[PDB]
Amino acid sequence: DSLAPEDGSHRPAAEPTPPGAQPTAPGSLKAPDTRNEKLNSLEDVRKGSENYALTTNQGVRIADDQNSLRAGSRGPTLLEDFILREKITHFDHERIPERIVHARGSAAHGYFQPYKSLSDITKADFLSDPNKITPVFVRFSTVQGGAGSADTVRAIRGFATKFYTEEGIFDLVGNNTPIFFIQDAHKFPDFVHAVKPEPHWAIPQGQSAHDTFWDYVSLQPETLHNVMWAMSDRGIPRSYRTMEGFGIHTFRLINAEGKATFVRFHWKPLAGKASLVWDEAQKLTGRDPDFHRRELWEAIEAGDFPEYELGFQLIPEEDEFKFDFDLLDPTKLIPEELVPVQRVGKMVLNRNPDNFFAENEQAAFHPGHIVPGLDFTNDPLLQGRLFSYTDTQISRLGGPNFHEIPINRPTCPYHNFQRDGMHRMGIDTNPANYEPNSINDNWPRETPPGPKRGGFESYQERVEGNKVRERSPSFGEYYSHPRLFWLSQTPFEQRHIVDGFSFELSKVVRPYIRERVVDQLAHIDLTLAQAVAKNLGIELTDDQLNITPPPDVNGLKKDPSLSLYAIPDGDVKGRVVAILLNDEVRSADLLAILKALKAKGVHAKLLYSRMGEVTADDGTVLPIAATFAGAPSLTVDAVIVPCGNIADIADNGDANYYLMEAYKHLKPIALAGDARKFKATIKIADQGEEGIVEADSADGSFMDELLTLMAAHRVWSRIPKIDKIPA
Amino acid sequence: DSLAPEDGSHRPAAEPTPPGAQPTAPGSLKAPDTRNEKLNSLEDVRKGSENYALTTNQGVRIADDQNSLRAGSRGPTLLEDFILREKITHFDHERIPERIVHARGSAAHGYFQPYKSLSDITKADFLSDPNKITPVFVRFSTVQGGAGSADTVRAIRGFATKFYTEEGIFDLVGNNTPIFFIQDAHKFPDFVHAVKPEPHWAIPQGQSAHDTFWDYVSLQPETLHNVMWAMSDRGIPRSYRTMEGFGIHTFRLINAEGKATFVRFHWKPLAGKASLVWDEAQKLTGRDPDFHRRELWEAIEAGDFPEYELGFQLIPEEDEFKFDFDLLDPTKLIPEELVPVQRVGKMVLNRNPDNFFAENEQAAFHPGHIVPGLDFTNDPLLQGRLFSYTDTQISRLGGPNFHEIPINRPTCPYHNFQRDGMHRMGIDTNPANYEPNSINDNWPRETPPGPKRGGFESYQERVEGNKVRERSPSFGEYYSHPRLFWLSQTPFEQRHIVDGFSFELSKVVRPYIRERVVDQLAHIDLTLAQAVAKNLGIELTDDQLNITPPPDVNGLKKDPSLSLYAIPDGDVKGRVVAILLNDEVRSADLLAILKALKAKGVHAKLLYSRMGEVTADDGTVLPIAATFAGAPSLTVDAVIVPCGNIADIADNGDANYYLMEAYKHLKPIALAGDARKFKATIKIADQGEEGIVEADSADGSFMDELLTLMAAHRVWSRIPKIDKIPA
Ligand code: HEM
Ligand code: HEM
Repeated sequence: DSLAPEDGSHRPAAEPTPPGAQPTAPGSLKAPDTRNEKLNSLEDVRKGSENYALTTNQGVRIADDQNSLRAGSRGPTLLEDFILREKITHFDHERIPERIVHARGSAAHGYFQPYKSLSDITKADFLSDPNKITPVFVRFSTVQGGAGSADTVRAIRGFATKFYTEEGIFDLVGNNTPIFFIQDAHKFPDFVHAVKPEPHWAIPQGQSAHDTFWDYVSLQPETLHNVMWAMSDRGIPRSYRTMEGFGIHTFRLINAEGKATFVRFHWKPLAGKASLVWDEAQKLTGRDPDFHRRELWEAIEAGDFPEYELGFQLIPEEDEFKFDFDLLDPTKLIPEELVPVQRVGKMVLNRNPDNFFAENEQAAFHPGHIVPGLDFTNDPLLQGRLFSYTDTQISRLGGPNFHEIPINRPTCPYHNFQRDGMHRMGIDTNPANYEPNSINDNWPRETPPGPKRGGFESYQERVEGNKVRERSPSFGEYYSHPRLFWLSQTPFEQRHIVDGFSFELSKVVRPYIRERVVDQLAHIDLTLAQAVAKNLGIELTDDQLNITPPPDVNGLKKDPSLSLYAIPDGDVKGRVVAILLNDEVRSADLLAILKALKAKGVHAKLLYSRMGEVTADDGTVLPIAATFAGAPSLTVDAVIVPCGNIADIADNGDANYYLMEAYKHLKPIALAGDARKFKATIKIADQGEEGIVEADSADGSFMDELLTLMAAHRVWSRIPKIDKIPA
Repeated sequence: DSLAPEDGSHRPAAEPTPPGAQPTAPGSLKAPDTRNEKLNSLEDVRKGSENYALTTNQGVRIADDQNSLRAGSRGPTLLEDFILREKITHFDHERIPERIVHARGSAAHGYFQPYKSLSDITKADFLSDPNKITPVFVRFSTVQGGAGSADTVRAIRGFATKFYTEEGIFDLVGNNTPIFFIQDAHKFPDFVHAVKPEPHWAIPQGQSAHDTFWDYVSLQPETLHNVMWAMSDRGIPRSYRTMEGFGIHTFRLINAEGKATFVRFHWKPLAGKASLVWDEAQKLTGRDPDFHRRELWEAIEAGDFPEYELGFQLIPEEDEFKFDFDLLDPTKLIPEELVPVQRVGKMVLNRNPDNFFAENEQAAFHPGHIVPGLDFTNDPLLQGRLFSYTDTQISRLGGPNFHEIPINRPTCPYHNFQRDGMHRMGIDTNPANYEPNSINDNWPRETPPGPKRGGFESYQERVEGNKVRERSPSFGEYYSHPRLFWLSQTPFEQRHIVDGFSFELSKVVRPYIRERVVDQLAHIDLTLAQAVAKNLGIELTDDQLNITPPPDVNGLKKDPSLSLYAIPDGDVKGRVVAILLNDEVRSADLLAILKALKAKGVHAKLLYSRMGEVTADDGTVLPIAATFAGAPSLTVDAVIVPCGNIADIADNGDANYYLMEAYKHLKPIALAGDARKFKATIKIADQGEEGIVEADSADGSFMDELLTLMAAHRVWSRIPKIDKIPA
C-alpha cells in the first residue's frame, strides 16, 4: 500500500548496533558485507521482496489478497479459488517433525581458522594451513524440550558445528559438558524417554525435575557424572557464548603416514565461562523464554561475535590403557591436569541467518560426517550415533536428499551414482548410474587414499573378540569422576549443586526414588550426600555414613579446569547493565556511566516506570528502553542507579523489587548520590558492603569499581546475606 | 533388578485422590471403572505390560537390553544387531509435525447428554434424547505456541469437542472468546504469521507482544475486537475449567421438517469464570509451564470433573438482517442481552487418556465434521476452515487414514468405497470399490435424507451474487463491539485491559506501531486510549481527542455477561490452598482448617522449607508436599498460616515472600495466632484489611471468612495497595 512510516524508521540500519537499539533483522539485510564461501553459495536461493508483485507459487500475480472468491459478497466460498487454496495449503503444511532430541536450538554462520598446520598429526584439509578459512554453521541447544520450550531451563546444552571443508562436510556434534549420561547407545531411548515428559500426560516440559528421570538415574549409576554437571551451575549457562563445548568421545586423527592419534575435541569460550543462578534461570524461562536465542542474535548484530578456540586433548596410541578409566567410555572425562588441551584454532560467529526455518530448522548435523584425516573409535555410545543421525533425517527432512537443502549442501564438489528419492533437486546428466561402468568411462571415479585429496580409508584397527552383547568391565566404575568434579568446585559452586539436586529431588513424588538417589550420592561424597539429605528431611544410615569414597582419578584430588569460576576468566564485552531512571536524572552521572560502559563494550538499557521519554536535569531528552516490569533484572548483568529526583521512584514497588531481585541473584549494584536511599531496600549497612558500589556521584572510581565487579560476574560473598531477603 | 519398593508405594491408588496425594497415572489404570462407549472401543489397542517379556516389535524376546552387539566387549558395534537397529529406528521416528496452530493442548475423555430433546429445532441424533449419552473427547489449547510452549501465556484458548454420535462424528471446534480476529479465511496465514515467532530469528514464543502482531493489528482494525478480549483477563484463565467456550460462527440447526434456525454455540463452565492476573500468569510460565495441563489432569484424578453446559443462541431465519452487525461476521458477537443463551446439555470430563501422544497428539478435530441436523452458513472464515482441517491432516497424520487412528475412529458404522492410502488398517472385503455397482448389489448404499438416520442433505440456501473477491460492506464496522466489551467490564477489569495493552506495546520496538495502535484505541474509547497512551508516554492529538465514539450495539450500553466478574459465579470446589507449616504445628488449627476445606472440596498443599516431614504438637506426622520456593503462591488460590512455632518460619525469606507474592496477586490470606506477625511483611493494616483473615486460632468462623473470600476468587479492593509492594 505504502504502509511504512515516511521517516524510514521501520528499517534497521545495516551497521552494528547495540541490543535493543533497532529492530533485529535477517542476517543478509543487517550485515550485507559479512560474507563467507558458504554464505555466498546460498545466494542462488535467497529471495528478495521489495518492489516485487505479490504472486502465487506458479508466478501468477494476485489482485486481492484480502478475500476468498464467493458467489455474492455474502455468499459461499467457491472451490475454484485456487489462490485461496494454494495459500492455505502451503500454510497447512508448514510444519515438519521437530528433532527427536535437541528440538530447541539457535544458530549462526561464522568461520574457522587453524593457528598452524596440524599436518604432522592429521591430514584433514581444514587443519592443514592457517590461511585456510572454513565456513561454519553452529547450532546451540537444550536436550529435552520441544522447539517451543524455554532457553534458560536446567539442562545439558548441545554445541554442533557444521564445517564446510574443501574435502567434505565435517560436523562436530558436541555438548557443553565433557561426558554424557549413558555408556552404550542401545540405552539412549531409555535415558531420553526417562528425561522427556512422562508418557501419560506429557509433563514436565524441558525439565529433569520429575520421577522417571531420577528413577532411571537411581538405577543407572553410570549417569551420575553427567548429572553432577547438570546439577551444577553448568546446567544453566549465562549464554551460549559463555559455556564450554566438547566432542565427548575419543576420536582419531590420522596423518599422511597413516598414524592414529587419539583425540578429544574441545571449545573454549573466548568470553569466558559464566552461568546464571537457579532462581534467576527459572524466572527467566517465564519472563523471556527466548533469552539465549535473543542474546546470541543481538551479540552478533552488535558485533560481539561469539568466538571459540578449538582445542585438542591428544593421546598417543600407546597410552590407551594408561588411565584408571577407559578412553572409550563417554561417562569418563580426561582431566586436563593429566592431558592438556592444545590450542588448534579460532571459530568466529559473525552473522545471523535470514530465515530460521530454512537455515536453522532444517540444518542436519551428524557425528559420522567426518573427513579424511579423522576417524572413529569403538566408544559404544559413538558407534550407535553413527546409525541414528542418518536415520532420523529421512523422516525429519522428508527423504534422502536432505543434503540438497541449501544449508546442508557441501561447498565442495560432490558426485556419485545415487539417484531419485523425494525432493530430488540435482538433475544428473551422467549416462551411468552404476559403477563400474564403461559408458561414462567409469566417472565419477574412486580415489586412492593419500596425504591430500585422497579417498577415505578407515584406519586398520585390530578387531578381536566374540560377538557379544556385553559392557566392558573397564566401564564399570561410576563414582570417581563425579567425585573429582565435586572436589574441583568452589564452595559456592558446591552449594549450588547441592541445591540443584535438592530442588530437583523435591519434585519427585515417590519418596523412595529420592532416597535411592541419596544413597548413590553417599558413594560419591558424604558432605554432598548429607547436605542434600538434610534438605529432603532424610537421614543417612550408619552404613551410608561409612561407605568408602571412590578413589582419586589417576592420583588427582581435584582439577580446577572443572570449575566455572575457580580460575577467573571474566570478560565484560557484550554484557548488559540496567540503568534505573527518574524524571530529572543528573545528566553528569549518566554521561559518565554510559561512556565508561561503552568503553568496555558493555551495553545499557534505560529503564523507567512508563515508556517514552524523560528529560535530564540539563534538558537532555532520554529515551526509555523498557519499564522496570518489562525488562527485569533477570535479563541484565548489573544495575546502576544515578542521582536526580530519586523521590520519583523511591516508592515504586517495581523499582525497589528490581534491586532486590538483582541483589538476590548476586549481581553488582551501583547507587549514585541520592540513589543510595535504596540501600535500605536491600538492607545495606551505612558503611557499605563488597558488591555494592556507592558514591556521591558516578565520577572517579565509581564505574571502575562497578566494572571490576562485572568482571568477576556475581558477588559470591553475598550468598549468606541473601539467605533471608524476601524476593 | 531395579524393582519396585517393597511397600508398593511406586503405584498410585486406583481411586480419586487430591492433587499430589499420589503419583499421577494413565486414566485406565487410575480409574478402571470409568467407562463410556468410546473408552471401551479403544480396548482393541490398549497394551498392558505387567508380567510380559520385553520384545522387539516382531515379538522376539530380548535377553539383554543394556548393550549393543559388538566384536569383543571393547569392539565395534556390528551391523547385524537388529535389536539395536529397530530400537533406535523407532526412537528416531518418534516425532510427527505439531499442529500448525494450537500445537499446545491438553485433553480428556468424558460424556455429553441433552437436558431435553431438541427435536423441534434439530434432527441431530445426539440432541434428540435426554437419556442418550454421547461419548466425547475434548482438547483445550493455546493458539500461537509450539507443543512445548507454556500454558499460562496470554492467548486465546482453543476448546475443541469431539462428539462420537450414533450418526457420525460431530466436532465442535471453538475458542474461549465469542469472536475471532479476522473476517475472511484468506487472511488466516497473514494473521497467524503476524502472531507467531518472527521469521528471521523465531522469537518470541507463545506471545503476541512483538512488532509483527501489533503491526498487523494496527493495519487491520477488524482484529481489534478479539484483541480486546486477549488483553483482558480473558487472555489468562486460571484453568481450562474456569473459562467459557464458543463456536464463534453462526451455524444452522435443521429440524425434521426442514426448518433452518441460525445457531451460535456456547459452553458455560460450571466451576465459574476466573482468570489469573498478568504478573502471576507470566511468572507461572517459568515456575510451571505445564500448569493448565497438570491442573486438568489432577482435577480429573480427584473427582473434580470439569463440567460445561452446552448452550445455544437461536435466531430465526427471518431475523438474519435485524441486528446492526452482520450475523455471518465472526468479528462480531451476539450479545446475550439481545439473544439469550438457551441451556441445552451437560458435558462432564471424567477420565484422562492413557498415552498423550497416541490420544491427544494424534487427535484430529474439524469444524466441517458435522452430522445430519446441523449445517453451515456463509461465514467467510468458517467457509475457509472447511478446506483446511482436512488438508493439514494428511501431512500431520501422514495420510488419508487418519480416521483409523484409535482416538479418531467413529464408534458408529462407517462403510464406503474409499480404498488404500498410507497405513491402511481396514481390510475391505466388498468385491466392489465403486458405485453404482451390480457385483455387490450396490452396497453400501446411499440413504435418503429424513428425520432420523437419514443421509446428509445440505439446507437448500438460495445463492445470488457475482463471482467476486469482496468483503461484504456490512462487515466493515470494527469499533462498536470492542467498546461494548470495554464498557461491560468492571473497573479493575478495565485496568487489566489497559495494562495488557501497555505491557505489550512497550515490547514493540518500532514506536510508530505503538502510535497507530493507540490511534485505533481512540476510535474505540478515549478513556481507554489515554490510559494506554499515558503508559507509553504518548500524547493524543486534538484530532484524536475528537474522534466520535462508535455507536451502541442495538442500543446496548453494556452487557454484563461479557465480564468475567460483574455477576458473581464463584465456586471453590477443586481450588487449592497453600498451608505454610512450621516445625511444631498447632494441630488444632490444622484440624479445623482441613475439616472446613474438605467440606467445600478445596484441596490443601502442606509446605515447608525442606522436604520430608514435620511433626505437629500432638505427634501427628505431616508429610511435606513441596518447599516454599518449590511450589510458589502462583500455584495456589489462597494461603493459610496456622500457629505453632512461628519463630521457625518468621525469618524465612521464602515464607515472607510467599505471602507478599500472594498479596500482590490479590489472593486471600489467613493468619492464625502467631502467624499474624507476618502482617508486617505485607506491610499493611493492624486492625486488619478486607482480604486478610485473622484470629487467635483457625476456627469455624475464621474458615468461613476465608472460604467466602475464595468464593470471590480475588481481592480486587486490594489493587490500590499492591503497587508499592516490592514483590
Ligand atoms: C556424546 C553423546 C551425544 C552428544 C554430545 C550429542 C549431541 C547432539 C546434538 C548437539 C544434537 C543437535 C544437533 C542440532 O543442533 O541439530 C543432537 C541431536 C540428535 N542426537 Fe545426539 N548426542 C549424543 C548422543 C546421541 C546418541 C547416543 C544418539 C542415538 C543413538 C543420538 C541421537 C540424536 C538424534 C537422533 C538427534 C537429532 C538429529 C537431527 O534430527 O538431525 N545422540 N545430538
Ligand atoms: C473462529 C475461528 C477459529 C476457531 C474457533 C479455531 C479453533 C481451532 C482449535 C480449537 C484448534 C485446535 C484443535 C485441536 O485441539 O486439535 C484449531 C486448529 C486448527 N485450525 Fe482453527 N480456528 C479458527 C480459524 C481457523 C482458520 C480460519 C483456519 C484456516 C483457514 C484454521 C486452521 C486450523 C488448522 C489447520 C488447525 C490444525 C488442525 C490439525 O492439525 O488437526 N483455523 N483451530
